[PDB]
Amino acid sequence: ARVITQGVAPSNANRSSTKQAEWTYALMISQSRSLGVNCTYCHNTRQFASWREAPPARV
Amino acid sequence: MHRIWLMYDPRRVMVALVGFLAVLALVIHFVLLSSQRYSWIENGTLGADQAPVGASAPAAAAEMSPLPPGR
Amino acid sequence: MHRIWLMYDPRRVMVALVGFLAVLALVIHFVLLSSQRYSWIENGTLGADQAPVGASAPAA
Amino acid sequence: MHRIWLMYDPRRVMVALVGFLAVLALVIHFVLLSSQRYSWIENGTLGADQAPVGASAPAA
Amino acid sequence: MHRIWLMYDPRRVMVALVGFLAVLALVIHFVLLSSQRYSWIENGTLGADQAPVGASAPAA
Amino acid sequence: MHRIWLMYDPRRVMVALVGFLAVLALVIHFVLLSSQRYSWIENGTLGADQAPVGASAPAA
Amino acid sequence: MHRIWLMYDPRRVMVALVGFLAVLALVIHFVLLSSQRYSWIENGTLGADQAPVGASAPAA
Amino acid sequence: LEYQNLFTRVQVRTVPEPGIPIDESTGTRYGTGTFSYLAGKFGDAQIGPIYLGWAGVLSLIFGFIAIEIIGLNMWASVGWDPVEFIRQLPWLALEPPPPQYGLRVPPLNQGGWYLMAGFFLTVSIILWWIRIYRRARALQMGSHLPWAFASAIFLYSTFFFQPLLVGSWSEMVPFGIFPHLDWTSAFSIRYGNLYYNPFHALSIAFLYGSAVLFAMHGATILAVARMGGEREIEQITDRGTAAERSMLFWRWCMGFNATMESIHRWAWWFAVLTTFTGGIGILLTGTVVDNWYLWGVKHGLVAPYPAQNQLTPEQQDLLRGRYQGTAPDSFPSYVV
Amino acid sequence: GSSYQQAPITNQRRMRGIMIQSTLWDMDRKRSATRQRYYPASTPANQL
Amino acid sequence: GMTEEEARRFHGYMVTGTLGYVVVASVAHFLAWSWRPWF
Amino acid sequence: GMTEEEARRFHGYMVTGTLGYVVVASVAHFLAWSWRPWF
Amino acid sequence: GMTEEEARRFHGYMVTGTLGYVVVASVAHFLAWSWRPWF
Amino acid sequence: GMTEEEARRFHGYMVTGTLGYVVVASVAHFLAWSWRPWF
Amino acid sequence: AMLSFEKKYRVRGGTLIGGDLFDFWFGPFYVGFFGVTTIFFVTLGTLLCVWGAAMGPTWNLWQINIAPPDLKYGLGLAPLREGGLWQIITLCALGAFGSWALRQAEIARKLGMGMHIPWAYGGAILAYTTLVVIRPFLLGAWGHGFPYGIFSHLDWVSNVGYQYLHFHYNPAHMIAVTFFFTNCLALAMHGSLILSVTNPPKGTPTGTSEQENVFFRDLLGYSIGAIGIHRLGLFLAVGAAVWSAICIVISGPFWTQGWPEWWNWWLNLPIWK
Amino acid sequence: MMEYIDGAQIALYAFWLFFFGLIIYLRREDKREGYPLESPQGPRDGWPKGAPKKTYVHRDHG
Amino acid sequence: SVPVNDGIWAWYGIDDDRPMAAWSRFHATRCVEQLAINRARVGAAEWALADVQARGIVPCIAKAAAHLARARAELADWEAQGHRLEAARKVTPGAWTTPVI
Ligand SMILES: CCCCCCCCCCCCCC(=O)OC[C@H](COP(=O)(O)OCC(O)COP(=O)(O)OC[C@@H](COC(=O)CCCCCCCCCCCCC)OC(=O)CCCCCCCCCCCCC)OC(=O)CCCCCCCCCCCCC
Ligand SMILES: CCCCCCCCCCCCCC(=O)OC[C@H](COP(=O)(O)OCC(O)COP(=O)(O)OC[C@@H](COC(=O)CCCCCCCCCCCCC)OC(=O)CCCCCCCCCCCCC)OC(=O)CCCCCCCCCCCCC
Ligand code: BCL
Ligand SMILES: CC[C@H]1c2cc3[nH]c4c(c3C)C(=O)[C@H](C(=O)OC)c4c3nc(cc4[nH]c(cc(n2)[C@@H]1C)c(C(C)=O)c4C)[C@@H](C)[C@@H]3CCC(=O)OC/C=C(\C)CCC[C@H](C)CCC[C@H](C)CCCC(C)C
Ligand SMILES: *[C@H]1O[C@H](CO)[C@@H](O[C@@H]2O[C@@H](C)[C@H](O)[C@@H](O)[C@H]2O)[C@H](O)[C@@H]1O[C@H]1O[C@H](C(=O)O)[C@@H](O[C@H]2O[C@H](CO)[C@@H](O)[C@H](O)[C@H]2NC(C)=O)[C@H](OC(C)=O)[C@H]1OC(C)=O
Ligand SMILES: COC(C)(C)C/C=C/C(C)=C/C=C/C(C=O)=C/C=C/C(C)=C/C=C/C=C(C)/C=C/C=C(\C)CC/C=C(C)/C=C/C=C(\C)C(=O)O
Ligand SMILES: COC(C)(C)C/C=C/C(C)=C/C=C/C(C=O)=C/C=C/C(C)=C/C=C/C=C(C)/C=C/C=C(\C)CC/C=C(C)/C=C/C=C(\C)C(=O)O
Ligand SMILES: COC(C)(C)C/C=C/C(C)=C/C=C/C(C=O)=C/C=C/C(C)=C/C=C/C=C(C)/C=C/C=C(\C)CC/C=C(C)/C=C/C=C(\C)C(=O)O
Ligand SMILES: COC(C)(C)C/C=C/C(C)=C/C=C/C(C)=C/C=C/C(C)=C/C=C\C=C(C)\C=C\C=C(C)\C=C\C=C(C)\C=C\CC(C)(C)OC
Ligand SMILES: CCCCCCCCCCCCO[C@@H]1O[C@H](CO)[C@@H](O[C@H]2O[C@H](CO)[C@@H](O)[C@H](O)[C@H]2O)[C@H](O)[C@H]1O
Ligand SMILES: CCCCCCCCCCCCO[C@@H]1O[C@H](CO)[C@@H](O[C@H]2O[C@H](CO)[C@@H](O)[C@H](O)[C@H]2O)[C@H](O)[C@H]1O
Ligand SMILES: CCCCCCCCCCCCO[C@@H]1O[C@H](CO)[C@@H](O[C@H]2O[C@H](CO)[C@@H](O)[C@H](O)[C@H]2O)[C@H](O)[C@H]1O
Ligand SMILES: [Fe+3]
Repeated sequence: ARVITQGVAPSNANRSSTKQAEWTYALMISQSRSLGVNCTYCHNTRQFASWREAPPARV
Repeated sequence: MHRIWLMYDPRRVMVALVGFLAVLALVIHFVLLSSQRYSWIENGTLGADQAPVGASAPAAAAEMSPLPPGR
Repeated sequence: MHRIWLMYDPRRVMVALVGFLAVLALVIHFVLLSSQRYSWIENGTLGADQAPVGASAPAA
Repeated sequence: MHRIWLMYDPRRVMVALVGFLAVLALVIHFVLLSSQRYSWIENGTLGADQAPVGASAPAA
Repeated sequence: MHRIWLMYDPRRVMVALVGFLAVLALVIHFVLLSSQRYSWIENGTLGADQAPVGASAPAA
Repeated sequence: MHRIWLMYDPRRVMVALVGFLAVLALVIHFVLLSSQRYSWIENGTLGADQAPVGASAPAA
Repeated sequence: MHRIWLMYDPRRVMVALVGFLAVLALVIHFVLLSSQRYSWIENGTLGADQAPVGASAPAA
Repeated sequence: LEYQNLFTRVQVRTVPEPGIPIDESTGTRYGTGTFSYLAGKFGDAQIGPIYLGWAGVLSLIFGFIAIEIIGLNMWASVGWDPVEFIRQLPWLALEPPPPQYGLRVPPLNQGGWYLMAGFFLTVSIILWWIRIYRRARALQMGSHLPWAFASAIFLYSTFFFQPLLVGSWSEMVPFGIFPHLDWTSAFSIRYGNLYYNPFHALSIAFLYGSAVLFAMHGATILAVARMGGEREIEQITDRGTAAERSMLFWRWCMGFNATMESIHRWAWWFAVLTTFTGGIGILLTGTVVDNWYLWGVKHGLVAPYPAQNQLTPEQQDLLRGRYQGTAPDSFPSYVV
Repeated sequence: GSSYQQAPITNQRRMRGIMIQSTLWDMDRKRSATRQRYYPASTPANQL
Repeated sequence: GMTEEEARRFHGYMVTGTLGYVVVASVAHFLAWSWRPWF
Repeated sequence: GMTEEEARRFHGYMVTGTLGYVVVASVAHFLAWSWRPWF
Repeated sequence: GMTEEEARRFHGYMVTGTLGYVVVASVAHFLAWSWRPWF
Repeated sequence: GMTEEEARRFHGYMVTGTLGYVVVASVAHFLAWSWRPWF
Repeated sequence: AMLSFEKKYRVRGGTLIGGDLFDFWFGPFYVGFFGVTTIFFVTLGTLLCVWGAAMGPTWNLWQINIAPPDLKYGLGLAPLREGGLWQIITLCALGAFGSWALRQAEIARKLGMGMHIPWAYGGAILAYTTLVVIRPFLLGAWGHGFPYGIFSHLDWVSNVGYQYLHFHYNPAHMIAVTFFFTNCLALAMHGSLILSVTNPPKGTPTGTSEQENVFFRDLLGYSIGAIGIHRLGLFLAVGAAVWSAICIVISGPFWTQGWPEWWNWWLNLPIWK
Repeated sequence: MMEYIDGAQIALYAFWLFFFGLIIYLRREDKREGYPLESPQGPRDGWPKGAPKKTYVHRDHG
Repeated sequence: SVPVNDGIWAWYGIDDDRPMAAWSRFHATRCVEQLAINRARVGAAEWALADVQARGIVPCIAKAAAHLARARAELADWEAQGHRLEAARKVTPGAWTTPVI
């Protein structure tokens, strides 16, 4: 489900579409509602990709 | 029938007509170019017996993928 | 019955009429082209015996 | 009865009528076209006994 | 009772009346069309015993 | 009593009243229609013993 | 035929024509350059027997 | 209680309504002036005749067909049901092509109508620009308005060029009320939080500054409208006490002032720079920078917070996922 | 995927918007609106 | 606006036009009911 | 605007124009019917 | 405005150009049809 | 505005310009066809 | 220094508080009592911001971050190094902004102007007060305020939005956005029109209100007129801030679910339920 | 191969140089009225020095 | 539309300009106010006509005469109300001691 690049510049490693980010966003709304929580329960939304900035519940 | 040009200014009708005809022409070419059977830029060299038929299904291709590789 | 043109300015009526017919013609062609049975640009060469029908396969 | 046309300008009424009937007629056709039973572009060639019917009694 | 038409312009009343009846009629038809029991375009051919009924008390 | 129709314009108060009753009646019907007990378009044919009742007090 | 220039000012029509031809030419080049068969900046040196061709009917 | 100039109690009407003054060729004024009492209570009353010319007429034909294609695809997507067309309207979309097509022409249902609607809309917008430009010249006015409108068109065009530069039409904005907001949010997700794009931050500063300025300037002119301050052209050519007092208010408040003319230059640039800096920020996204937060870490924008979690080395290998791939095109049985 | 198999037409969504399953369909459960989400069955006439 | 004679004249067309249209709609419903009855 | 004998002249063209259009559309339908009937 | 003489002159060119254009389009369809028929 | 003889002089260049453009486009199309035919 | 016409305007009077005591200028600036309180709060607040930077991890301008307290402190003052400093700076901010609006009222009264500018600024103060006073009070802890830091407050905006899953679906936010966008369009048209009549192409005479009116009427179909466009610009710019205040105060205190599921009422209208 | 310098940063300083140029231009335009300033030490111009006062050609008659 | 003088309150049926033959204190108050205004409005309209006749500008004289005639017609409408209220004031016991007109 990952779509975010782990570097500053664009690269062959990630060619995700904005449509694929829409699909992950759909999936994540489903998970949030399934628990009765919002995105900040598992993310710091300044970086959805980040694990260090996110609570342990993301693991 | 020529009295239609008294009722409408031909200088205005000619602009509306050229507009209508250009949009219609462009619509039909873009419609055909998006079809399987008539996408002549890619498949125009095919004979009439081997151009696609019946490709009317709405999801002929996958909706979700990465972009094509950067090379 | 031509006295309807005394009641309405034909110069406005013909613009309204032509405008209406063009949009109606466009809508109907788009509805048909969106259908399975009458998507004629892909399936126009099919005979009527093999054109799509909006029913499921028999014996359920 | 005709004195109703002294109360209202028939040029305004007859336009309002044509507008109403045109939109109403379109609505009805599209309400039918989007049903299962009257989706006549896909299924109009089905016989009346073959045409769909909505679900009925609730239990086995 | 006709004195009411001295108190009000009858052409204003007829416009307000006819518009009220039109909207009210449409609202009722769309309410019914959205219901299960009276979805008559899909299920109008069902007999009165076959037509849907909303859920009862459990009475278990 | 009747001198109130000197203090207020009859022609005007009647419109205000008739508009108020129209709004009140429609609100009450729509409140009932969205209940369970009185969703009469779906369940109106149920007998009074058989119609829904809101959940009771009994609890552990 | 020349009287068209009495009806339309050629200092307008010339500019409109040049603009139309510019955008049309740019569109057609862009459509071709985006295609597989005619992406000539990358594949222009391929011979005609080597250039891409779009699919076929899958007629066995 | 003091008269606030927010509402006009007494309008006046002229039996004739003003017409267009000059240059009637290649195009003509449609209609004739009429008065609106409500518009005449907000502002000036004449709902006017209107000008199109060749460019305006063609702009409407192209733009009508674009909107017609958008609406008919929306209506087809709920199966032509006219009740669902209204009920679901803000969720409906005409959607870009699938990503694996890149820049190739896609199938008609799968984004081929999208590109066609986008083409006619773009041509329509350019013809409307030509209309505005020609009309400014014909009224013997400066071209300040068409260059202001060109800045908006610049931002709009980046929603074509950035998808072109990343190489796929699938990255374009869907035509739809909520869908284009879904795209807007997902674009910031894909590219790693657009708040750290510095041209996005600049565009916001100019968007806010445009609201600051029109609030300040709108309030300033109403505060001196009791002295004819709203007759701004007269105040520019023949400075009255209304212009002097509005200059002194801002000088005494914040230590510097504009003039009655040059305040309109501040206004013009703040509006124009909103969409111009915005467009640059889009064009850099996915082409030069692919994760703006990491660009912000590199350049020192990102405030440090204490860690909320720490990964062990084997979790750093376990908790990496996969980049998202293709949807499954089969319905597996698990019977064996 | 190495190649694409097209789904049965009754499994193909009419709505191409990516998020509509979360933003609408998880709260909308009107029967007629539900039925419209997928293309209906479609068969060559000589196979009826 | 109109005279009483003009209203009288127009009303004859309007009533006849309306009832004519309703007659054509009646045949359309006859054809539709024969093809696929709704009750 | 329109004169009586100006309106009557215009009406003649409108009738033959309408009829000519309806004829072409009728041929268009019967041709489409022969190709792929909808009932 | 136009004179009727001027309108008649314009109508001659307009009808001729329209029918000429339709004839050219008729040939373009003959070529398209013989390349790849659509029915 | 142009006079009729001023217009008829302009028309001669316009036709020649159009013919020249179409000729260049024809040679371009024939080069393109010989390089990579589209039918 | 003074503008060439300024001196005759520099009279006494028009103050709300203090009378002649502070009724004087300092360079271009009018002082007044609310000038004195402005400088006090500005200075105290700014130096406490510098103190916040000093005890934080960096002097990098973009990264300085003076954060509110933990939610556990509720409506009390927290320890100063644990968010109590943010609370003291917030009081200075409220004092500085209020003093600024009242000083604007004194200036306007001295010039015989209407009170439009102070009240227009009140729209912005309302939004700030909503963000740091009203919404945190309704939620029961000052820690719901945003942090003072050029980019850390954007992290707060991001996270508050995603507390409601898809903040674009907030209906008051859609209105607020529409006002902000419509304001910027209207500002570009008003600026362009005045400049284009006052700065026509070389050798053209100066334009007129009639030309401006004609052109505008071809843009929108109707004449707004001179006072009308300034009413519109004020309505749009201040309405944007008021609807912003509404959109954030309903998020949390009144609506707690995701914003997309608020739209369920539209799907269930009885005509099409 | 420059690690720190990247196109987004280069663009941003390009903008800053334009923007500070623009503020100067606008502050020159803002001084076409009311300047030079009166002062007990004689005239003052501020900075930048203002553009000169415009004279406006009126519509010749109408 | 709302009438000018009762405005928003006309939505609630307060409408004191309407022709009233019974005695009513509210209509009497209104009529005394509107008589004074309309007498002054006639006085202004005939001053305006005299001024424009002195200037001799015929189309302005024509309009000023039309305006004066209209102003007189409105004053007569209020004087009719004043008299019919005067008739009622004499007989309805609770009514004012001061005349209405
Ligand atoms: C990269 C993204 C691009 C993406 C593509 C983006 C393209 C955007 C282009 C926008 C251009 C706007 C320019 C403009 O508005 O000028 C004002 C003028 C209206 O004013 P006017 O007063 O009414 O004009 C008539 C006349 O009075 C003007 O006289 P003036 O004295 O002012 O001079 C203006 C002329 C100068 O004259 C000429 O250039 C003509 C000379 C003809 C010589 C012929 C040769 C004979 C001698 C042989 C030797 C000759 C030796 C030379 O110039 C102009 O200002 C217009 C210049 C042409 C504009 C072309 C626009 C297309 C540009 C494409 C660029 C592609 C990219 C490179 O209007 C126009 O020019 C119209 C522009 C053309 C629009 C055509 C309509 C588009 C339809 C598209 C349909 C496409 C699908 C079929
Ligand atoms: C984010 C995107 C959108 C961001 C959007 C930001 C927009 C900001 C626009 C406004 C900025 C300019 C403000 C202004 O003009 O104030 C008047 C003052 C003095 O000139 P004057 O008014 O014509 O003449 C009066 C003076 O000569 C004699 O007056 P008096 O004898 O009565 O009073 C004593 C003197 C002492 O002088 C000073 O104290 C001046 C100190 C100015 C420091 C602040 C500069 C800010 C520059 C920001 C632009 C940029 C700098 C990099 O005069 C005064 O007391 C005047 C007090 C004026 C107080 C103005 C405070 C403005 C603070 C704005 C802070 C903005 C922060 C963003 O002007 C100046 O001192 C020079 C300003 C020159 C324009 C800035 C151009 C910068 C270009 C890049 C550097 C160029 C290097 C050569
Ligand atoms: C989760 C969402 C993301 C986000 C994602 C984006 C994206 C993605 C974009 C922006 C962009 C912008 N964002 Mg941001 N944005 C977020 C948070 C914010 C916040 C905030 C308080 O949090 C604010 C104030 C802003 C503010 C802004 C603006 C400054 C800027 C748009 C300028 C403009 O005028 O656009 C409005 C103006 C236009 C769109 C121009 C249109 C002009 C054309 C010509 C009009 C055509 C009309 C046509 C004729 C008719 C159409 C008919 C119909 C088709 C039927 N964003 C977060 C971080 N933002 C844009 C930008 O520039 O980014 C750098 C952009 O593309
Ligand atoms: C500086 C930045 C800001 C800005 C500026 C700006 N926008 C502008 C302008 C300016 C200065 C204009 O001059 C221009 C304008 O016209 O303003 C009124 C415009 C404009 N800004 C627009 C919108 C807009 N601006 C936006 C934003 C902004 N614009 C920025 C905030 C947004 C946002 C925030 O998303 C939008 C949606 C438009 C209203 C307008 C450009 C109009 C245009 O190009 O229209 C083209 C035509 C059509 C789309 C077709 C309409 C068809 C109709 C359905 C009628 C059909 C009739 C008939 C059936 C056909 C014809 C038949 C013939 C025979 C006659
Ligand atoms: C049906 O087929 C599709 C297409 O393969 C499967 O989806 C794949 O897996 C998803 C992770 C991904 O989203 C999608 O892009 C695609 O890669 C889908 O899950 C179904 O899978 C079953 O059928 C597969 C098939 O393609 O036939 C089959 O795959 C295996 O067999 C084929 C044919 O022999 C061979 O080409 C494949 O390499 C092989 N794949 C693997 C990973 O072994 C699946 O079998 C297995 C073990 O995966 C089927 O899956 C199941 C559980 O039955
Ligand atoms: C969800 O529910 C859903 C599914 C929606 C279902 C529910 C549907 C509902 C609620 C339907 C309601 C329908 C309805 C009312 O409400 C329907 C009412 C319909 C009516 C009244 C139709 C009237 C038609 C009249 C016509 C066509 C007139 C033609 C006139 C002609 C031709 C002559 C013109 C004049 C001439 C020539 C003379 C000029 C002479 C002159 C000038 C002279 O001589 O001078
Ligand atoms: C998917 O399917 C859905 C959509 C769901 C299904 C539903 C569909 C629905 C509801 C359809 C409704 C259709 C409809 C309803 O009425 C359709 C009505 C159609 C009509 C009336 C067409 C009329 C056409 C008339 C024409 C073309 C006339 C041409 C005239 C010409 C050329 C001559 C012009 C004049 C001249 C030359 C004289 C000048 C002389 C002068 C000036 C002189 O002499 O002075
Ligand atoms: C989606 O579909 C896709 C994929 C896009 C496919 C479909 C594409 C389609 C539908 C294409 C349509 C193409 C088309 C349709 O009409 C194309 C029509 C093209 C035309 C008409 C071209 C005409 C060119 C004419 C030119 C260049 C003239 C030049 C003239 C010159 C140089 C002389 C100037 C005058 C002089 C020097 C004299 C001055 C004297 C004076 C002043 C004096 O003497 O006074
Ligand atoms: C019967 O008539 C009906 C009832 C259908 C009429 C009603 C219609 C309705 C209801 C329409 C509703 C429309 C709505 C709600 C539209 C919403 C639109 C929104 C909100 C759009 C927002 C953003 C869209 C953007 C930014 C799109 C940008 C697209 C661009 C720039 C596309 C450019 C494409 C180009 C230049 C294509 C070129 C063609 C190729 C590439 C092939 O060749 C050069
Ligand atoms: C497709 C739907 C619409 C179809 C409408 C047509 C329906 C077919 C029946 C038409 C029958 C016409 O029948 C009759 O015609 C005459 C023609 O003068 C009309 O007569 C009317 O006009 C004449 C002459 O202008 C007047 O003198 C007369 O007083 C007036 O009634 C009648 O009012 C109408 O009743
Ligand atoms: C001519 C533009 C259209 C070309 C279309 C393709 C070729 C087909 C037409 C071949 C004949 C040339 O076209 C023919 O030109 C003559 C004049 O020369 C036009 O004649 C027209 O104008 C002349 C005056 O110039 C009038 O007297 C005449 O009544 C009128 O019809 C004809 O209407 C047209 O039919
Ligand atoms: C898909 C298309 C989307 C298009 C969206 C269009 C949305 C348009 C919504 C318009 C809503 C107007 O709603 C109106 O807003 C203004 C904003 O000032 C509110 O007004 C409010 O602010 C003003 C200041 O401006 C105060 O003086 C006033 O006391 C206060 O109530 C009104 O009380 C409210 O009635
Ligand atoms: Fe202004």
